[PDB]
Amino acid sequence: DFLWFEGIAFPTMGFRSETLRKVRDEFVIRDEDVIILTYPKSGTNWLAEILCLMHSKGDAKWIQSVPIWERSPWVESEIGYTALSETESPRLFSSHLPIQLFPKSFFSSKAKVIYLMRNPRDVLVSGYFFWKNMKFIKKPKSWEEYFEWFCQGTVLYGSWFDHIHGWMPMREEKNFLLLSYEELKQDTGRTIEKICQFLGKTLEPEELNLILKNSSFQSMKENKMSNYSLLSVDYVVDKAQLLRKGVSGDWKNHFTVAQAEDFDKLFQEKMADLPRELFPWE
Amino acid sequence: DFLWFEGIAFPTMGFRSETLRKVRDEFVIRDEDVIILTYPKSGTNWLAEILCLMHSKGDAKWIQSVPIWERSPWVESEIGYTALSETESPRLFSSHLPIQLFPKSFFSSKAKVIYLMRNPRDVLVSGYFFWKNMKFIKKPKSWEEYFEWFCQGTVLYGSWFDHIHGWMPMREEKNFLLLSYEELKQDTGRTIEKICQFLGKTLEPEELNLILKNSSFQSMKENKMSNYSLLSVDYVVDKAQLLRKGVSGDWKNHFTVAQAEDFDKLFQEKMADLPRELFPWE
Ligand SMILES: C[C@H](CCC(=O)O)[C@H]1CC[C@H]2[C@@H]3CC[C@@H]4C[C@H](O)CC[C@]4(C)[C@H]3CC[C@]12C
Ligand SMILES: C[C@H](CCC(=O)O)[C@H]1CC[C@H]2[C@@H]3CC[C@@H]4C[C@H](O)CC[C@]4(C)[C@H]3CC[C@]12C
Ligand SMILES: Nc1ncnc2c1ncn2[C@@H]1O[C@H](COP(=O)(O)O)[C@@H](OP(=O)(O)O)[C@H]1O
Ligand SMILES: Nc1ncnc2c1ncn2[C@@H]1O[C@H](COP(=O)(O)O)[C@@H](OP(=O)(O)O)[C@H]1O
Repeated sequence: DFLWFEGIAFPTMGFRSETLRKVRDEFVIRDEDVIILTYPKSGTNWLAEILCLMHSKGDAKWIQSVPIWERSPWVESEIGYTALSETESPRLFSSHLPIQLFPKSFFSSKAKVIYLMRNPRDVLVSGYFFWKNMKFIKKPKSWEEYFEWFCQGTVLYGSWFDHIHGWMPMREEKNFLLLSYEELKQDTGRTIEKICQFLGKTLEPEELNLILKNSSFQSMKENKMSNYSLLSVDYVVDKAQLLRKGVSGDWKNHFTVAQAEDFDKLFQEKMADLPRELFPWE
Repeated sequence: DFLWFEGIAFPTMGFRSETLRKVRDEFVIRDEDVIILTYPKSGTNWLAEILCLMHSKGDAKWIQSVPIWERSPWVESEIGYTALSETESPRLFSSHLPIQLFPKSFFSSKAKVIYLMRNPRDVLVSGYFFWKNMKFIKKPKSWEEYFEWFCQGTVLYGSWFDHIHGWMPMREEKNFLLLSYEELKQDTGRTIEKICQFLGKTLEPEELNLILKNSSFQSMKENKMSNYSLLSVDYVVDKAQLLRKGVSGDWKNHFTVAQAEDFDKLFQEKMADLPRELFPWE
């Protein structure tokens, strides 16, 4: 099962309805906050690690000594809700909340949000493999069942189409940056430069080079704090697996031509009201 | 007994020649640092508390839960030197170092330093009473003996006249703010606003009012974290007394007329090569 709150499914561990209500209604957003906004499995941790490394000008001291989920906690989670109000600025944190569930306090604030979007065919695949070792998530019978869950929106954090619809209006706001996992992957340095300019920071060539080096798929895979290897056995069976493949386009190795034709039609029906140029793929 | 390093006396506890060398030669200043530079008793802890409060926008949560010397460590102290390497940006910290002893690394950085200057007659008095409860400082036989030490510069951190001379040439640098205790005391709100503009920050009226409220002499005297009441008894007899009187002009209550005339003569002979408009007394 899931924890159901306002029509959206949430994990059965680490979340409470009472907290999620305070998150929306009471949680105080500071103008100095930097917030990562993802639909789950769109590169959230990648971007957190880039962000932590921009902040230290490439120096890996803190990403190797602090668990990634303390460095950029989930505001909607109990532990993150609680930790953040005790944390001095500048706070970095994450959320997979749809706009209507996001702390109301943000909309009168100057806080900076980075929304990362990803091809949902890739998010679908990424999630499909990830949820398997998680002890507390409802597992699909099959690739085909998960595919149908994903398309219907009856998955952790609701529909991708909905998530995206509801955040996209913000793209015209000065304190909203819209990125894609695709562009981040294609030109990581250019993207990091884009993030600096938005955040009003500069980096010297040497510092950028070291953030490229230290946020690589392999650095992260090898970093105990970042690879999810520290999760309790209360949460997970065997290990990880956050860092699976780390590319765009893996959906083609898993969708059948018939699945692909159906998603195309579904995607085309649901995203008709938004500009096609918004979506890098494909 | 003092620890003597480069012709400058340092406390018998908490300091090492070897560390002090690395402070000058090896300690790395980040462009995100905010540093308070004072000759001891110019108002270091009051500046520290204000800055902490500017950072939290008036919210006293962290000043009441973290010791002031941990919120703003002495870079030259052993504990400070070490703790700061491990601290994430933005770092706030304090120094009483004359320029020639200060991290060389600062001089190629954009780190912002706030120099706080105070009437040395008032500094003399503040130190005179302060040192009495401290177990590890060489104490004077009399008001007169201490007066003589201070004038000669044979006190912790050396001459006030030298300290001041060393740092003044910086007053023209973009990343240097020169303040006095006198102006901070006379118009606190306006001084805080001057620091904001320096540090590139804005505050809402309500936030300023809370910083004014919470950085008051009485708030600080009442705050267990800020008033030295936590100092280990392996450091002090009785308690405190950091929060003594909290005004300028108290030196008149202690200097005999003969001392005032001698000090005037000396101050006039030493500060002649500097513009008098630079010292807002008196
Ligand atoms: C709040 C919990 C403790 C954190 C702490 O101790 O500080 C953490 C530990 C493991 C986390 C889950 C990991 C997998 C999933 C990731 C996906 O992007 C979002 C959902 C997902 C199910 C997480 C939710 C938050 C969990 C349960
Ligand atoms: C390094 C020590 C521990 C700090 C920690 O545990 O983080 C602290 C505790 C008490 C401090 C002294 C207080 C009195 C003096 C004040 C003056 O403005 C500067 C010198 C002075 C002698 C200090 C030096 C640093 C000391 C010894
Ligand atoms: N350094 C990195 N470079 C590229 N992709 C990364 C990465 N670190 C994590 N990812 C990818 O981000 C996805 C997980 O996203 P999230 O952070 O939202 O949970 C996984 O995708 P795949 O399963 O497609 O490999 C993961 O491999
Ligand atoms: N909020 C405040 N307002 C004014 N003065 C303060 C203050 N907090 C501390 N001080 C004063 O600053 C001096 C100590 O400075 P430092 O922190 O540099 O050692 C003491 O001066 P007096 O001895 O004149 O009372 C102390 O009273």
